[PDB]
Amino acid sequence: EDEYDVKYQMYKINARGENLFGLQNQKYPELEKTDAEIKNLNKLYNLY
Amino acid sequence: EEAIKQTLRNKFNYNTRECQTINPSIRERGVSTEPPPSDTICGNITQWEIFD
Repeated sequence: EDEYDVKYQMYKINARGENLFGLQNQKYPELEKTDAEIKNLNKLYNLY
Repeated sequence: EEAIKQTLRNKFNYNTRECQTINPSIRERGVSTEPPPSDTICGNITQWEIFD
């Protein structure tokens, strides 16, 4: 959950730069998919 | 082609400034000007009253 949370913060940093260039956030949409799988582990950790 | 246009408009290729002018607040006032009061005076003069 911590390793996924570290990758999720770097994702926010990348998204802030994607909006500057306009560029359609497709690489962000694939990371959000990895972050969603992380958030599912984060819910299993919030239960633990 | 629609995304590419949205992709063409940047933050460093279309800044978005706000500008207003300083407007004084409107205000409604009354001013009544009445001239000095005007008093009637009655004087008589005769040769004796002058001399007296």
